[PDB]
Amino acid sequence: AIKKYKPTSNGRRGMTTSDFAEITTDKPEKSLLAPLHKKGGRNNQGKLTVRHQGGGHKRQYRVIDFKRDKDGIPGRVATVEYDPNRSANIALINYADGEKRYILAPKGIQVGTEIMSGPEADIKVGNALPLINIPVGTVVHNIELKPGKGGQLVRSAGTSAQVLGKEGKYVLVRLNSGEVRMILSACRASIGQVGNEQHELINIGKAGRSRWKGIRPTVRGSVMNPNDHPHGGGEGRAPIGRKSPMSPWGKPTLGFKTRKKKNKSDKFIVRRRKN
Amino acid sequence: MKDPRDVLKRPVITERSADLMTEKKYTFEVDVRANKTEVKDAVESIFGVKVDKVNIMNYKGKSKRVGRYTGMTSRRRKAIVKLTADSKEIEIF
Amino acid sequence: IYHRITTWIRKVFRMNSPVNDEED
Amino acid sequence: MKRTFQPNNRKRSKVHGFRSRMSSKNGRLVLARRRRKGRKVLSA
RNA sequence: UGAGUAGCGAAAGAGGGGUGAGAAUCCCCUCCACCGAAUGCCUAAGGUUUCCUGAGGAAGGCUCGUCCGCUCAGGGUUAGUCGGGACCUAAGCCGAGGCCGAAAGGCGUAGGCGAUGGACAACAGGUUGAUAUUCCUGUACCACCUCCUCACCAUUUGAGCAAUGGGGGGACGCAGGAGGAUAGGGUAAGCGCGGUAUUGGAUAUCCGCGUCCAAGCAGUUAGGCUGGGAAAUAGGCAAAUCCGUUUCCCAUAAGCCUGAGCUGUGAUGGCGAGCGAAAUAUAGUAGCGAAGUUCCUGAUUCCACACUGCCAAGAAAAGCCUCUAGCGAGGUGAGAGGUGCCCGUACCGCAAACCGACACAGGUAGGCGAGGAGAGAAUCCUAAGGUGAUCGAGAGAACUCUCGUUAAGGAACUCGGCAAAAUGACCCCGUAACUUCGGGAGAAGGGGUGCUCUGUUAGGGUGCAAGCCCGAGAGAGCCGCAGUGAAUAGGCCCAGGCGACUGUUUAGCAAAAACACAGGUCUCUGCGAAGCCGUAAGGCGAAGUAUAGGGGCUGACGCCUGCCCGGUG
Repeated sequence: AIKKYKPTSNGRRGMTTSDFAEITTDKPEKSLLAPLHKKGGRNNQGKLTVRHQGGGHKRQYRVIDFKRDKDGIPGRVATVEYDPNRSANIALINYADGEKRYILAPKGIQVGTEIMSGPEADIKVGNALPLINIPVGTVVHNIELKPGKGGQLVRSAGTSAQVLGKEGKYVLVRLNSGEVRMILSACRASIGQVGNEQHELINIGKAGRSRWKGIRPTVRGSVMNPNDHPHGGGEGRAPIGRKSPMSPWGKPTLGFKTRKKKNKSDKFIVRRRKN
Repeated sequence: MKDPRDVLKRPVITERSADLMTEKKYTFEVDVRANKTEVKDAVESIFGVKVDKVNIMNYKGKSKRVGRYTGMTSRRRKAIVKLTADSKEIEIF
Repeated sequence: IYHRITTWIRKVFRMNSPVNDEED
Repeated sequence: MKRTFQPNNRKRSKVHGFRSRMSSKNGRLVLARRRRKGRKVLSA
């Protein structure tokens, strides 16, 4: 849910926050906590490769085995916890081994529900089983690109994916925004789209909340001096007279493909740019 | 080397030190690299007196210009050994 | 008593506002 | 008002120390220029 | 030369004596003045003796000078417990082999370095011309070691030590609100003082003082454990009677861990108002020494990020608590005996001992920071503690500056109500257009607050009472021009352009109609990324994953955002 704030002040006029209803416990387990030094977007050389990063609130990583390498062992969802690091909520799950591992949380999961990581596991949400056993068209999340590497795909909240069908090599998958790839059939994946779909609807409502993110402000390019930016110079709000809108780096950004025309992944691209 | 006897330099003759003579303690200059543990073995050998609580102090040198030519004083390091009760002094003698 | 004495002088600088206006 | 000279011995030592120059060949060149001229006080 | 002209560096001094060739400026005494949420102290940074005593004084003192942070002679910082190192770790850095690079070198494991953090045992008075949670007089505490003294045990059926290993714990955000107690202030009691000649007080008079720690011991404010016992264990690289997990038993508290600060012990000790010698090298100490209670008031401190709430969910490791692996022939449990090192300790640190060429109206963490009024670290006046802030004398011109005043008028001044004036303190009455319904709104516009009595009020705080306090409401009265009388604590009503706002910007001419922001939109990016920093390796993005990131454009919100792909991409 979304709790709208009354406009007691100018920053209250638009700001909104998620219900946090999924959250159960105020604190993370100590055993899986990890440090997160903030690079600030700087290179190891010390130069800032990425613009407007850092200055945000301190964060502490929770260990999360997306790989789910263990199998045949039933688990249980004890608690759910907020994750500063990403839009997706974290749900702690207690294994029958007594092992504990934070895991990505699809919506509609209930506390105490059983979850098997094995191939023989049921389709029921929260389970993760290999693509060969997956029925066509079922929603899937946290898909790995290769086995044992972890599921880079579909980690953010509210994202989803669907299977168009499968061969022995490779299983088809609908990636978000309609793109398709022949992901390896042996590769593991987890059924059920990620929760916290309401995160997109959240409104920041003030400059101050952005500082906590912390999203540093970005100067408009025309305002910038001509030496610093291609669109700079002029006598007040200079027209984008220069041919082809441009990044401060020389490559054009509006409609210009940044793809390498030759790539190993090009064979896997059955479909591209549905818009 | 090493020997206790060479550790000492000269006694510190000051009005502040003469008052300490009734305190059963006697100041002596000591090598800068010497430790308190070494000084305790020196009095027990040279004087033969039992040793209690030894204190040691270092001093940065003061400037002592001679005409155009300024020059830092050498860094003295006196030590204060509080001798045990009932023990004859060998100082001045 | 040696009574040695030494004197030191330095040029320094500088300002240049220069506060000059016109003709324009 | 605040001025450029705000002394800190740890900074003067870490930055302008003899080993700060020993750390790199260029600093060794600085020491070499320091010694060829016969300076009484090398480094800082 | 300008010149004996500018300046003499914010902001109280006066007198008496003393020293001396020389005294406004030095010293002492008596008044007076200024700071006192400091111009007070304590300690970093940094300075590196500038501290102290005895002398000198030509130069350095915006002036003389017997005086100096000056110039000369000696003298002065004392630590197992304070800070740091013989403990740890963060950012970051170095970095065996190694990954790369014409060379030089770059990158980065293992490992190490590195506090601004975590761990850690000593507190009260005294002492010098100084340095004192270091020296001293008391009481202590931690760690380690047995020529020792007792007590308990066990000889691989093994008394115990128990890891570089596994867990536990350490271990952490912001805001707010009750509570307990205390560092501190004041009242009644108590003890030492003085009867004051300026009218009047042995009197509800006056002045001054009103106590004391770490600890070894007992319990208490109260919080936290969510429960403890038994059995079973695909796990926590091997193992585990440890943890985690599972299943039952008992759950309204037996039990588990931590507490500020209190009562007696620490103390038949010393602080203490005041007396104040011999005299010594006549400073002024030695030395003597009373009461030492009670109530009110109490935090910004502590219990403690304990509790509640919230989002932006908020370090790392060791010291510790346990577990086994593993070591074993003498060990444990308490007393005595000893050991405990290396550096920093002076002074200046709101400043004449530093940043500033100066003995410069500026700049410099943090920790203590009182009283009367007051909401208050506002303001004014005063304690504790300092400061007489180092060129002056006297005339009382213009003129310049800092201010106070102003007859009749008012913004007729001026580019412009610039500057100045006025309003402003609490309680009460009352309050419009407009609006996103929050605002606007201290709207505007008015009234009352000084003193006395009925009134140790009505009502509350604490207390057995006694008492101390917080205190309206009113009535009657008294006065003055005056009444938050001093001092500081908004001037408003409108009408339009631009910009949502807070915020940011040219330090040192321009702070804004500029920038930014949330939002809106386009485009690109499928992870070995698009974009990058780099010859590369590596790394950022990212311990991310199209509801996520990069770039362009537009700027909250409301109504909207039309047509054109010929040309240029």
